[PDB]
Amino acid sequence: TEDQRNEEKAQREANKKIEKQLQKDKQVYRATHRLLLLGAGESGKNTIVKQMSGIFETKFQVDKVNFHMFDVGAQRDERRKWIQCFNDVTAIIFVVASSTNRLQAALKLFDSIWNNKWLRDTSVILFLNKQDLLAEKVLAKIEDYFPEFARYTTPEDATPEPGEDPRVTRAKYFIRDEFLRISTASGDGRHYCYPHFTCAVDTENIRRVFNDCRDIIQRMHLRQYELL
Amino acid sequence: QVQLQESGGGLVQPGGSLRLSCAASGFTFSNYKMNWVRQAPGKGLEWVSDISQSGASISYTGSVKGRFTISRDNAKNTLYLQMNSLKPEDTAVYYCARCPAPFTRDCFDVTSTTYAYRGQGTQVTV
Amino acid sequence: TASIAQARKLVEQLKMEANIDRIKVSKAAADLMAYCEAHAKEDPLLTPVPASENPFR
Amino acid sequence: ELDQLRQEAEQLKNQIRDARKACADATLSQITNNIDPVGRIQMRTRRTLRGHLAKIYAMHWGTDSRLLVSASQDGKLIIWDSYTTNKVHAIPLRSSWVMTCAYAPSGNYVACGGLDNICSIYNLKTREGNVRVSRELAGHTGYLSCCRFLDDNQIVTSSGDTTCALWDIETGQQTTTFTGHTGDVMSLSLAPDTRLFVSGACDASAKLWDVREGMCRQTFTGHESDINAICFFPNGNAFATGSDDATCRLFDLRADQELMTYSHDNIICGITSVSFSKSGRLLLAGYDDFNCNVWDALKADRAGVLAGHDNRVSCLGVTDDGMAVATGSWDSFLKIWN
Amino acid sequence: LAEEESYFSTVKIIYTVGHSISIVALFVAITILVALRRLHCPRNYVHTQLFTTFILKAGAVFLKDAALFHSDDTDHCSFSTVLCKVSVAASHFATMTNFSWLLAEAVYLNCLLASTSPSSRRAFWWLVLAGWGLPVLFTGTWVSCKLAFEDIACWDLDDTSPYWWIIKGPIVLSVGVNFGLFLNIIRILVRKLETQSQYWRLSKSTLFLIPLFGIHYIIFNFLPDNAGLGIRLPLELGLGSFQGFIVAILYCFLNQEVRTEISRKWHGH
Amino acid sequence: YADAIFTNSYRKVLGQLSARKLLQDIMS
Ligand SMILES: CC(C)CCC[C@@H](C)[C@H]1CC[C@H]2[C@@H]3CC=C4C[C@@H](O)CC[C@]4(C)[C@H]3CC[C@]12C
Ligand SMILES: CCCCCCCCCCCCCCCC(=O)O
Ligand SMILES: CCCCCCCCCCCCCCCC(=O)O
Repeated sequence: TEDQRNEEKAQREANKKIEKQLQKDKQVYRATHRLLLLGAGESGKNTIVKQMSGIFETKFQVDKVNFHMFDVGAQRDERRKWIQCFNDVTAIIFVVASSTNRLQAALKLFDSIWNNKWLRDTSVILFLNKQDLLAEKVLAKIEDYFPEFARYTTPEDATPEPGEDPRVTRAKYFIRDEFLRISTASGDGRHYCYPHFTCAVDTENIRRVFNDCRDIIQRMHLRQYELL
Repeated sequence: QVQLQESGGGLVQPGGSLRLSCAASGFTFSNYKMNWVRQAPGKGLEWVSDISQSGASISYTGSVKGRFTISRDNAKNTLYLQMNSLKPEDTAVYYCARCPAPFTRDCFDVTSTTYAYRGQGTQVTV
Repeated sequence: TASIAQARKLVEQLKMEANIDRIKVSKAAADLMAYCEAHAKEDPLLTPVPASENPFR
Repeated sequence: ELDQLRQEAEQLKNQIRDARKACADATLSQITNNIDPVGRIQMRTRRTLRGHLAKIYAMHWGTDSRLLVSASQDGKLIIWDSYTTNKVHAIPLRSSWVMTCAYAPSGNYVACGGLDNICSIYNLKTREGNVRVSRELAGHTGYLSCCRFLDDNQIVTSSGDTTCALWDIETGQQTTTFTGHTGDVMSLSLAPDTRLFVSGACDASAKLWDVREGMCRQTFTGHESDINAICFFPNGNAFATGSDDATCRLFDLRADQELMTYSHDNIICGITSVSFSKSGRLLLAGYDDFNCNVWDALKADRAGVLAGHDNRVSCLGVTDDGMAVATGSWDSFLKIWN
Repeated sequence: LAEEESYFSTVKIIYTVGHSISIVALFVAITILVALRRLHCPRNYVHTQLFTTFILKAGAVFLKDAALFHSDDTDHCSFSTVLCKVSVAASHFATMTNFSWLLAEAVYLNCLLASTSPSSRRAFWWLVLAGWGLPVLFTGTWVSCKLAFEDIACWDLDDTSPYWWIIKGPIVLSVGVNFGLFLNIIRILVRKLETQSQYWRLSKSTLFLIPLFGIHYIIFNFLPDNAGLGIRLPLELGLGSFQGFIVAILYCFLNQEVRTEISRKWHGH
Repeated sequence: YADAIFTNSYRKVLGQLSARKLLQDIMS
């Protein structure tokens, strides 16, 4: 026959062109970092964005490396179904505004994301936001909620900003240790947490995201070799 | 069908005590983590406490730790909240909520609007 | 409260149902079984076909 | 005056429950008791379609039982020839997060959607020879979860905004909206006559909708958790649902209640997808534990297992003439069993 | 002299046993790593090529001591054969491939950690080309400078000041830089562990890197080819004969990402 | 890289022994 052979070989050439284009797309896909920028209501993540529809995309480069950040908009308050689409990103950036009780809601959401069975291999870059806003927090409200803040001594280990009153230091390290108490009770070694203190105006947020993405990739490589 | 029915009402004088209860129906009560959620007048829904399947793990919010006690009766399919030393900022409608799925650690059920496996509430006035 | 509109819709819907004519469960079970038995031969997964007329081998 | 209507709804639902219990006379496990079992079903992986970069979220067979479309989270739709394993098309999408894909019953169009709240229609014939977007159906407020063609001009979409909608493709407007659910609508299934469709949501309930009128005929409860999958019985008088509480159910339509439960003790993972065989005798179900189970849809006993995926089984489809089953997974492979 | 010839015979039979066990274990390991379709990493390729270099080393030394040490029908003072020359060249080439691929193991892991994004894969193909081309190049230029200058006694003499470094220099440099790469990896690894525990993990990782990189060559790597033979010959020939066996165990038969899949396809039936 | 060293030492002792045996047997 002739027409059967012509149809089969035309199919084969079309398949070869498609697989060539897929080989070309695979390199662009493997050389990009996908980030999920997640947040709460009070927590202003738009300040994290201005330094970098159902979903918004933001592409930016750091030292020739490509990052691809996604922020969900126009999605309802129920995240248990669509959060599963984000189990293979390199990191979830969790913006939380330290200051209804919004911090306990942030802690419960971080617990839910940490202990999910599909997000137990995804790392979380935690941004404890608005540390300068805690400076004008002088009246004595972080004591109404969290009554274990009275008998809390600031960690002498960590060093604060030069010229900061001890109230903000103790408060922010107390909240950081709340999130770390959640993220340490796992005892896994399969996904890791990176707590940072940020503000509305900064410059090192992109560099922090880059350094933590490097650390995440290095730990993944070291686990593929079973050195970690 | 999944349905939750709470019971317990005001008004109690400051310093008093009342015991909320919830009768579960339509699901295997023993496989789910249960929570208590409340809505103060003019505010959103906020999480109060939660208990695990067996009853070992227990967790409270900040401003109730020490006063409230949560407990469940797996045989009778019932959840209890023992509220002691009540303050006028405890005035709120209290809902019993269920974890969305069984045998899980996480839960996504403080949704301030239209969460399906939550009771219809019972008013508490201090 | 304007929140009672959804309760109005819910009760109107629950009243529009219960007007349905339901057959007995035995009859529906028998109908499902009769359908499954009138089409048993044309199911290439319940009774596999010889590898001569299988397009996937 | 709210408790008024709450109590009236309580009495109405109790009356409906009593009527349901009155119509029950004998269980399906009592009428299919003397029938003979199906034995042991043994399927083998015939093809393995490779080429997707990210996890596969959905697939859909064509009506010729040869071609199938497949959606991946890398931003690609790939149309496969299942007999030869060759790729026919490879469509790059504007948004990477796609949660549904559909294949038109005429073979002329493909639809997809996801977290961008849009259903995009792709002309496949396009005599110019270039697969391009022919329509963009905007108007949903949450993510697109499922979509199915009725004609080359109408499509039904479910959404994470708790509503379904019927669209007019060439005009671009939604001609009907189906509002009864209180949770995310996760799946939908058209009846063989396409005058009805059933849809399951995250409120643990399924609903039967009249397409041309636009109302909810019946409502089906019985599951304890979120309904992830829903499929019609081949004759259009029953439908099966798959839930996060690790069970399936049969839900006769004219009896207006549930007939049978497909559960098993060491199965404690959720069902992601369900489908019937051509005769309706077998019920296939994809699970979170990386496996598929072949259920005897009349005896509620397990007949076989489709093992061979290394990650979550996300989609599952039995072909139109009943000659093969296709499963996709989060490991980015499609397999065809027989 | 009977005493030392018997001693050399004993160490000969012990490293023949070692290389035989290595051969069988490495054949099993390569079959496992190539047959299973899911295990086609660019790292398992490096492991497989290391395994094949071990097998080449074992085979080359087997045929070398089978072509040089027969039953005594040889005067052995003036003993020459073309088979001698090709066999000695084959053993030299096989050992150089083994050393180059230990170094390639080290360079690949360092490349993985020293990069920013998972890109590029230029590293892997540069590596696979160099690791097989540099041994070929150096052994070929050695054979050329032997044919051109010195053709004596089955090509065994090492006292010749030149023409021996063509092979002994790449090996010494490879071991020297492999030690530095090992130190860099252990630094990177200790900065990831931040006290009673986390020392056992560090020591387990160090003792796992010891065979994969051949760090046990750093002791005698810089010595004048004498005065260690009392202790270096059993260490690098007796215990170093099991190195392929130990590497195959540590990186094929352990390593859950293969045990789970072989248990899966065994429990499927 | 002690395998070449082993080969050299063993071939040298073998040649020594061979010369010893040869000369002592051809003279004795
Ligand atoms: C004495 C001579 C024959 C020894 C030379 C053996 C060489 C040529 C053979 C043996 C092992 C083979 C390699 C085995 C594994 C791989 C990895 C694969 O992804 C590309 C091919 C590649 C790289 C092969 C190339 C050819 C190869 C390197
Ligand atoms: C005894 C012979 C030793 C031969 C050395 C073989 C291993 C050399 C490997 C060097 C390859 C360097 C590749 C650079 C990687 C990159 O950045 O792309
Ligand atoms: C004897 C040869 C020595 C060669 C040593 C090479 C040292 C290269 C250092 C590369 C640093 C790797 C990146 C580490 C990043 C980090 O740990 O945060």
